[PDB]
Amino acid sequence: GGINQCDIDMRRQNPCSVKKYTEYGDAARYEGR
Amino acid sequence: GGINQCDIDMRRQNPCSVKKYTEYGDAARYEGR
Amino acid sequence: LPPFRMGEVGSLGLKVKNGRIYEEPRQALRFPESIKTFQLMMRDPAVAASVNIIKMFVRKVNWRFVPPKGKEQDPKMLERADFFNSLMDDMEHDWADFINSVMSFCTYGFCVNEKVYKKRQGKKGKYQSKFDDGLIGWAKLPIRNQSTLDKWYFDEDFRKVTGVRQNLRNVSHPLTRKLPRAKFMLFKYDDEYGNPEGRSPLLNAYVPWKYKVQIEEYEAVGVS
Amino acid sequence: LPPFRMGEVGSLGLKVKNGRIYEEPRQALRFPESIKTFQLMMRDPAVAASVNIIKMFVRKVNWRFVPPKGKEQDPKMLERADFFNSLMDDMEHDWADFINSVMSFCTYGFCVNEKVYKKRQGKKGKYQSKFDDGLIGWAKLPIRNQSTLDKWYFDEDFRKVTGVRQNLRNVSHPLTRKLPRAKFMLFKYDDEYGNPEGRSPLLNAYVPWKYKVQIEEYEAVGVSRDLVGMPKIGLPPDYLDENAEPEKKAFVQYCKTVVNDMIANDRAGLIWPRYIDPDTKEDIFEFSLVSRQGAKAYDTGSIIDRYSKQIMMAFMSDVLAMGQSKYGSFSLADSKTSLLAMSVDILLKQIKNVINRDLVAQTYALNMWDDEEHVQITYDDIETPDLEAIGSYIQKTVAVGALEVDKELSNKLREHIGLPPADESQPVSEKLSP
Amino acid sequence: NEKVYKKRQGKKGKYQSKFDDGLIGWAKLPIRNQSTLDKWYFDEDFRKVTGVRQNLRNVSHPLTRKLPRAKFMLFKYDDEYGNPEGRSPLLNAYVPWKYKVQIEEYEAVGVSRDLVGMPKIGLPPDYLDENAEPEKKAFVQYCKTVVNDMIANDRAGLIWPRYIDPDTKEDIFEFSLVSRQGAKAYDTGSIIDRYSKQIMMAFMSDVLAMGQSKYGSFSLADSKTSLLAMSVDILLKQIKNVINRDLVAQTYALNMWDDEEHVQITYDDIETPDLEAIGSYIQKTVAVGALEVDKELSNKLREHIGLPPADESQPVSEKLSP
Amino acid sequence: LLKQIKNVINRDLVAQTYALNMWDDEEHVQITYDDIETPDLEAIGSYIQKTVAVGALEVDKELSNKLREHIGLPPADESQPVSEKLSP
Amino acid sequence: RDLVGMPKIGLPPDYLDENAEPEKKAFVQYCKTVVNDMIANDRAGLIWPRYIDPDTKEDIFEFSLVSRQGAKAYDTGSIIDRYSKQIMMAFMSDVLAMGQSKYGSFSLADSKTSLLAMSVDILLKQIKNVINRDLVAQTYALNMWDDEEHVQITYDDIETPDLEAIGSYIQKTVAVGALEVDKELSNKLREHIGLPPADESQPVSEKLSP
Repeated sequence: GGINQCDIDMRRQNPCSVKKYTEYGDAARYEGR
Repeated sequence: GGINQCDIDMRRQNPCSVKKYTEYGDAARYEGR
Repeated sequence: LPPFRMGEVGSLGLKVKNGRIYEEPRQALRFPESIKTFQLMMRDPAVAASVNIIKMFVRKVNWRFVPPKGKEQDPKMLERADFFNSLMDDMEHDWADFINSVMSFCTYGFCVNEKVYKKRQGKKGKYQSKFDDGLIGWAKLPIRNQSTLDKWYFDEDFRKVTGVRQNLRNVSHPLTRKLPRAKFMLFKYDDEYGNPEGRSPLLNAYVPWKYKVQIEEYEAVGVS
Repeated sequence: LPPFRMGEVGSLGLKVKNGRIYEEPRQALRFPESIKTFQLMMRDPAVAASVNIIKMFVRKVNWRFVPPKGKEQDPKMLERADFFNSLMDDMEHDWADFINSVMSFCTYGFCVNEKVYKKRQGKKGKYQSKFDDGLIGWAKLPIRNQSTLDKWYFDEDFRKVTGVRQNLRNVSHPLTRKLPRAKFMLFKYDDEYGNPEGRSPLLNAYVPWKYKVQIEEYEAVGVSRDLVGMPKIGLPPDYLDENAEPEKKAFVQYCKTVVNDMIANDRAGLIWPRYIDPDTKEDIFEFSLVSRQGAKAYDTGSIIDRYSKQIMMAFMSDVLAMGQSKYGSFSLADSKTSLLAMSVDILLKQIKNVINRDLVAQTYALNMWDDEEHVQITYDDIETPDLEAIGSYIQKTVAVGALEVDKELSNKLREHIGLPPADESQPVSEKLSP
Repeated sequence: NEKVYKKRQGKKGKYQSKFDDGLIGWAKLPIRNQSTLDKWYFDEDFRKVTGVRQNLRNVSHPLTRKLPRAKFMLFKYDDEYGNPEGRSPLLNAYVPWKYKVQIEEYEAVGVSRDLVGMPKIGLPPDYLDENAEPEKKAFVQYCKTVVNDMIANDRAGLIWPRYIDPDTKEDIFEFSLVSRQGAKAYDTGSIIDRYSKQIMMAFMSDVLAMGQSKYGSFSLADSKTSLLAMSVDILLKQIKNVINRDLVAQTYALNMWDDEEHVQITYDDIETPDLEAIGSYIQKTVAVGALEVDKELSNKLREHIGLPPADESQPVSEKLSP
Repeated sequence: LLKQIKNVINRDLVAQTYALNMWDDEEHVQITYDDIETPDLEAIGSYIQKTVAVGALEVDKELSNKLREHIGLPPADESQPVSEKLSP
Repeated sequence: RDLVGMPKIGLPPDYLDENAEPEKKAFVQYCKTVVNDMIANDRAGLIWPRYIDPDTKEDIFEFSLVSRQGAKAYDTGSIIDRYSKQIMMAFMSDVLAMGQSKYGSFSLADSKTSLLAMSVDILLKQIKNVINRDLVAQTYALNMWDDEEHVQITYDDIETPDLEAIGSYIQKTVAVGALEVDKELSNKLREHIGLPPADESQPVSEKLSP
């Protein structure tokens, strides 16, 4: 789980997935979200 | 349990279900409820 | 290099785009979404108390008009001070209420108050007063809500603000009005880089609040 | 070796490359990436508070123009001081706003303000004013954003800065303009080696912040994903089939409802089937809460606290967490000053020197004046000193006649309680004295 | 720092000035970067330094220049054995820093890779095949979704198949969180704190962590001075001596002056001393007449409150005295 | 914050009011505020006593006015003194 | 080298062969990638094959973190601290760790001097004696001088003494007339505040005295 960025970003497109308050890279995203 | 947003919202429509004091997303809904 | 010349050569360098400031990169803290995010932050007891203490401190103070330094005892300046002092209490609303409305910029980082004038003809006009000397005084200083201000106007090459537009479509239903810069005052909490919207103090506490509320929710669910 | 000769022989030795300074080796802290990295660091409450306290201290002070030393009572110098004082309040924007914009160099390490002049012809010009004497004054001192400054120009062999270029392609859409060095002031937080961009104070706290935010994120994710104690249901495989009999489907639906809606309550209870296989001696059904064996190997709270304290130590701003102790003072005229105030004094002196050397001198030249001296701008104290100590000291040293009392001494002593120098015509009178 | 001179001809020259007396003054004192200084020149048998060479090949692109010793000043933090490069104070803290950064990195990596408590799924090998039946593929996809999206929530729960093999008595499926037995053998926090304190001790700058105690003072004229101030005094004296001996003397020679003496540059105090103690001392020693009061004493006493020496024409007058 | 409000008011409202009334006085009356809380009284009293007992501070009517402000009294009254008939 | 908690993978021996089938090679490559790139994350999870041999009742695959039984027999922190304190005691320089206590002073003219200052006094006296006995005497000989005496080089104090105690002592012993006030006494008392000996022509005058 969560070892391939190219897979994480693909799984992020699912609309029926529960939102998480924080994700791994949140601390370094300049744009946020 | 509680892994799919569409499932959560679908099951929220049941009238005969006991009511929890707080749910997962209460801290981010601008409209409360 | 060009020779030295009097007059401006560059520009502020603001990131205005189609009349909307884009200084803040996070989408959650720009104009459309900041009206709701700030109201979400004020629900936390810590942020609310921190803002309310500051607001209380400002409202505790009294205001007064005094002659300019160097001419303290001049009777003319005393009469001017008396006139301007009387102007404060002749408004449609109390001065304390005006100062109260000004402190809304402790949350949104800025405030806009329109200026309205009247003639001191006693009572033979749209706006009444206690004086009949016929001079020009202040009728009121109403606030314009921050959630309605939509677009900012600049000069040819973005050196100064020339006006603002207020959109009144969602406020209980012309629907849009434009105010020149000379028609209102602008208060700013922090005005580095000349940003018209200033900088709200809530930006510093955005991350701790985001973590705290989330962890509190997790703890409550676990207890349940 | 060559013989001694007057005039320069070497060079600063700066690492400029194609107009961009390359002093900092880390790519994350050079020009293009530093605009974003510094904005990322300001989001941390500790760094933000440390910067904001310093910014607040500087803005608390008042400014004034005074005659140069040695000619204090000369009427000509008094008139010059009055003219320069009036210049401060005649700008398009308030002086306090100008000082506010200057403090942006507490983050990027430098600031650039362009100089604009006007004629004091009252109102018959592009820029208006309250005076009609026709002299030359200041119209405004606008700031030029640091994120737009792109290239620095030097002389033939990199001995001084001759100009700068501002790029305005991304700022809401000529797109590029050039400013000579004589056309603007340059403030620097720290100017060792003569680097035009100075040195931001955030560089000292780069590593502690990088560790702290990362560990905080790890702790938050761990709290989110801690799953000890959740219910678990085990059923025979044939109950989960799609063609199963209606009874099994109803059983599975009821199990789903239970999983979704079970909470701690005064009516909490379970009635569950129980059957132990004769040949395996293990229940085929089960209801239990998932358990965990080990414990986290590290205490994140202590690490985060340590890194926060390390960050606070970089700026010498521990007062934020320890409160205002009685052994430290914010007054520069009191013999208990803290390091924060001592450093704010350095910043204030830097600003004063830059203003005096860059703005007043050029204003004298434009007006075509030669007075052999220039009026200097000076600032005031951040906070008044302690009164008990000063009072006792004055009393002790004046009771024995070892200190000469002077009118200037009275003026200074009145300043500590916010009173004007003196009034020599309105004495407290006998009629109100018991 | 290189020395550059100019003529004070007002503005009719390469370097301008405010004076037109025609004397010789200082144009500037530029710094020469330490990273560019390459070679040091000595006399025949290494008794003194006669010059230095500056290499400018890597500094943004003659590329090399030579400066005689008479053309620049040299400041040294510590000059035992007459080493031209002195001795940096960072040498004392080299080892504690080397240990501290390394241990901090180890602790951070350990925190990152601590994996106790993560979910784990065990399935029969035939479920992971590529040719498996559609039902098994759907089961595996759902397991992947669960692994990706499971979080602690008010609806957290599991419905999982359960089958115990008759001949092995072990469940073929499983769902559990990975566990760990031992604990880390070392406490990194204590080690890091110890090394930080060791670093702070090298510079005698413990005031950063312990605050400003009332028993120490930053004033050099007060009898409570701390070691940090005492050492800063040494540095200031070094700077003063170098300036006086190197710059003023050469300026006298260039102007062709011989006065039998040279004006000396002197500095002031870092912080004013304590006022209560000085006041009490003066009062006690002057009440008995054992100390001679002098105008210089008054001037010095006024300096402690930031006042000029004296004013002998503007006395506080009777009309404002009750 | 208070200084910001004061500057905005002075620079934006008073100046325009002068223009509308068609006045030119070479100067404008300024609006100023007061203190949030009165200062400590013991320290100020001791300081005044020590610095006035030795004659190093010039006592002035303005000083009396300011000292009365700290206890919420008006500046002065020069016709109603406490009288002998009520003094032991 | 503390290695507690690192992941470990156990596979049948035939998976690690060089001629193994492509499926086993892909499995091993994926295991290597997992070992290299696994970190604590909000998406951390594992799907692993599970098969228990019928005749051994032990899983043929496994995934676990290495564990350790015992604990280190010695506490190195205490030993290091003890030896650091021992080092600091050799030079009598405990002030570095304990700060400047109010009961000790760095002044040699004050009756609270610490051992560090007392020893620095010995070093200063050694330097003074060597200079006086070795350099001045030879300089006299080279210049061909005989004065029956030699000027001596002397040093000053490290830090000025406490002022309150000296002031009180002088006041008490002079109020009763038991101490003879002398010009040298005034000169010495002025030295403690960094003033020159005396000035007998510039007195503070009446015009500036209230």
